[PDB]
Amino acid sequence: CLGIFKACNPSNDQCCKSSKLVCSRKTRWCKWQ
Amino acid sequence: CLGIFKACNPSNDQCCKSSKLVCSRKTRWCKWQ
Amino acid sequence: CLGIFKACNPSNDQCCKSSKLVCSRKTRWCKWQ
Amino acid sequence: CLGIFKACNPSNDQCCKSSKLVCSRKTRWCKWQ
Amino acid sequence: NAMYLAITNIVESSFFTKFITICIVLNTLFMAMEHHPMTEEFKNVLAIGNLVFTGIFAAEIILRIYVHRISFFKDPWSLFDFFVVTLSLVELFLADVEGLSVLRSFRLLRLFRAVTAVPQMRKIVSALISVIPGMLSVIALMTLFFYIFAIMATQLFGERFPEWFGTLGESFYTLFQVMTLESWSMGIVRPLMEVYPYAWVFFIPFIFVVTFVMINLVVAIIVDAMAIL
Amino acid sequence: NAMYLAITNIVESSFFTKFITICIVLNTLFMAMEHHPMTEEFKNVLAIGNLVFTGIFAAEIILRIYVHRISFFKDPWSLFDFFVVTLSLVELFLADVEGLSVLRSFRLLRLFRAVTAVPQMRKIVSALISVIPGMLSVIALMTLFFYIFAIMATQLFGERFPEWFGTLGESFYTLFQVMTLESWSMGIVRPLMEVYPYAWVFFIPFIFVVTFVMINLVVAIIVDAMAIL
Amino acid sequence: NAMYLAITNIVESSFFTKFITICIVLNTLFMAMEHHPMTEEFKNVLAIGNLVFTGIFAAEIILRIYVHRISFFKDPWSLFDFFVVTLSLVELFLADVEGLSVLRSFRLLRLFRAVTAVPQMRKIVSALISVIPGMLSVIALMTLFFYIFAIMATQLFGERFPEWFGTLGESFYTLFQVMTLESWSMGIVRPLMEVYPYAWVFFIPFIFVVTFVMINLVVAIIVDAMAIL
Amino acid sequence: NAMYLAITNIVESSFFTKFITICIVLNTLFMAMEHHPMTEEFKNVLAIGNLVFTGIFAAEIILRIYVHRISFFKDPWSLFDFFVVTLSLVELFLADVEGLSVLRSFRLLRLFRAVTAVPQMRKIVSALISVIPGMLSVIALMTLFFYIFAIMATQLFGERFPEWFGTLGESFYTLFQVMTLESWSMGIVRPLMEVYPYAWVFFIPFIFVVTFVMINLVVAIIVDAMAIL
Repeated sequence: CLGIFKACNPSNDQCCKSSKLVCSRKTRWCKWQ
Repeated sequence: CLGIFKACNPSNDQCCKSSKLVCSRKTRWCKWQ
Repeated sequence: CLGIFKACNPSNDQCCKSSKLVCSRKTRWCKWQ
Repeated sequence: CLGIFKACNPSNDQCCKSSKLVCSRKTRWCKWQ
Repeated sequence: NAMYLAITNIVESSFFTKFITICIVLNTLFMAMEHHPMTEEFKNVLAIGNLVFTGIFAAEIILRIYVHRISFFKDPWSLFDFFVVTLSLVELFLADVEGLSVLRSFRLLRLFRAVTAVPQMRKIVSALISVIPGMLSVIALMTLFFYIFAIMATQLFGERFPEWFGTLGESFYTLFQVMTLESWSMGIVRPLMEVYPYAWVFFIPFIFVVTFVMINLVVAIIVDAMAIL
Repeated sequence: NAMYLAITNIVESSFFTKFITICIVLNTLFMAMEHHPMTEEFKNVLAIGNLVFTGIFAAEIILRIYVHRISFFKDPWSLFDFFVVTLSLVELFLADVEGLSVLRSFRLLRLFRAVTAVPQMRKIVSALISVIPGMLSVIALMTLFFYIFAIMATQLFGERFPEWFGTLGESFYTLFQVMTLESWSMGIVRPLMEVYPYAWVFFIPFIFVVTFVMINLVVAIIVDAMAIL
Repeated sequence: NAMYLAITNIVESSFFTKFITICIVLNTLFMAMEHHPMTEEFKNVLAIGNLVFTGIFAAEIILRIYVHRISFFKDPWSLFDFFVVTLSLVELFLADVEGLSVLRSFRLLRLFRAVTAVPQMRKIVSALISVIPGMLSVIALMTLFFYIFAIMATQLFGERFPEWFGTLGESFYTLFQVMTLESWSMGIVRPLMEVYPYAWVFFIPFIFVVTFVMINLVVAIIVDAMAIL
Repeated sequence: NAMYLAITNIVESSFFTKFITICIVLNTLFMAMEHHPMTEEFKNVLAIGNLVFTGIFAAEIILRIYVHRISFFKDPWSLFDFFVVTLSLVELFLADVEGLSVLRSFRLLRLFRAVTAVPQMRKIVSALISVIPGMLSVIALMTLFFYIFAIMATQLFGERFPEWFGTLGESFYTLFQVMTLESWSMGIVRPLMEVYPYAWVFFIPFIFVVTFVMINLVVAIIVDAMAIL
């Protein structure tokens, strides 16, 4: 997986899906839900 | 014609139509319009 | 008939219908209407 | 073209179109837009 | 002047005058028998009851003028009573009175002349009678504000919809609607923003200035109770 | 009179009386467990909880009358408590009580008798208790205004639509709606202008006179705080 | 300086000045002849009447400046008159004046300078002129409240519907709508509860704080009449 | 303690502190660049601007705590600043902050600590700070009224429509809607009169009692200005 506090794009989100993380469109980073 | 101040029924109104009079349903008498 | 103040269920109400009684769904007892 | 401040009718407006002028219906004269 | 003053004493007898007010409140309850489920046969007795009630009032006023020539006529309260029962008689004279006849219902306000007997209501009625003229002045100024604003509005928004702003009568009514803060947004201004995107800058300062004026009315209503006490 | 005064002391014990108020607020939270997602099996324990809560209140009042014969009955607060728990018992007596049983929720207002302990609330409750009678008088006068105006309205506009003005009950409710400045324009008066073009001259002076009367109510609410201080 | 002071006396003659105000109120009634059932042939005489009315006003101001160089220009009332008739002349200079020309209708407010002659209106106008600055301050603070709240709102609810909260202009207008207690529930917040079930906790404290601030405005309007008397 | 007090003096320098407030108002204007027509490429510089703004605030607070251990922590204003910038950091810590980050917009209220410099605003802020506790008490009592009334309502009208009265949360919200006099008639009560013809006798006394309580709130807001002056 991709760690915590890692930059990304919502269009090509690649966060650690297992830990309920998604690259937000406003934040451009994986938020912990 | 039928005069002024004459009792009647709206269902069978017979006022002096020429002088714009009609037996009202609430009043039961020919009113001058 | 079934008397006054008698426990029951609205699903299988069996109150004294003659005296306008019905087992209410909130009360679970025959109310006098 | 037709000059500035010139009387006319909106029905047959003939203002200097190049300078964005049109005979208004309320004013009856070419307004500068 | 013998039977003159004798029957005049019977006029000024409180038994008679309060009997007239009982006839008044009974007439208003007679109009409270204006249901729709009244029957047509029972409607005729309602008609003759209105007939005899108005006859009692006409008899009352012909006695009050058989006493007084101009002395009651200086009093505007007597003029109010006479005026409304004569308008009831013009209803009894072939006229198109819609319901102005039961403007005589307002005669029940003479019971108001007994309801002042509560000690707060004395101050209340002195207060209302005291603040009548200043309120007339603020009605005048607020109507002036309405006048200039509605003229501006009916020149501005007359074209694309005249249902609200075509004339001056209906534009003036529309600004009374926007005065009382009811559907100016959803019913009125948002249709304007559908066409004219610069009319909120008209309407919002109008809301401020007339909210200002109405609160000023409330203040000049406030001042009386600290003026008296 | 030995156990009489002994258990009567236990009645007047603040542990017991405040325990009754804790039972009261716990009963209101028990009614705050009126969700829709409650289950039917858990609904029966809610029913027996209402049963035992009302039993506790009935036990409280039978002790309060086992002490007092008429002495509590002079006090209207005790009469209020007794009246509402007996109405709860008429709910417990086959009657069609809709929800009038949780009129005993109003017993929570005895906590109001503790909330006065904030020093502004002393002045507030003395103020409200002081302005009760004058407000009753202005309710009387405003209802008189409503009475004559609604009689005029239900004679005027009864025919073309009786949904708002057919009876006197629904015409009276309609003038309470036009009192509070809500959809008189879009919901009410603009349909009348579709038929009768001269009813705005009825409705607008009504708005002025009852806005006047309601602001007068606000003034006679104002006067108490300058009367006390 | 002979004819200078002579015709200047004729300027300061109340016959002339009140004649100008009669021309003003007649101009406003001329705009009250803005009906829709006016005819097109009669519209041209309305146009030349507006022409000659504005000519009379322009003649008035060119005489008032033929007397005064800067002395009238220190007075902001004269600056108001000059400014609005020059804006009428820019309407007479090919500009897209929508209806800003009949901003000269506001010249009718000089009649306001005669309506103060009622003895309550003296106190009223001194009161309004006294409470202008504090009201400007409370407009500033309430607009600050609107500013931060509307920024929060237009970040929050921008996505699912931008008709009410897309920009800051329309979100700011929407919070002015929710300020005045009109269709926040049925028109606005219940659509939000259809999507976001936790925006009532946004809107309800907003209603409390701005109802608080508006009532505070009413209080600082109240204080003047006890300050003067 | 040398550079301690030296850089601490630079902290208490008004150049620095007012510079922080300029950074605050510039941050709020940065959030006023929340348009929808912003571009996606320009959105990234907005993101790094929010990043560096929050960094400046975090730097400010780490210096304010490098000076003060508990001395600032006694002051609740410093606790407010620290709390909101740490909530901004929890937004910067993978949390589902909706828009609670721009709760730091409320830091702009420190400009409120400069706007008191108008001489009326001194009295205004002393007045608001004076009337906080009594208003908290009247919020408590009015919420108690809402509590018992909404419990009655959600027991009464839960069945035929639960959209307005199914739970206690939505029934409580519905009675807040009927509190503010908006579509209780057309939107709410007239659907009830379609089913239950005896709920107007529920709703009308509710309108009277909470109009009473809200006007009482206005009175206890009034009292401060006569208390001070």
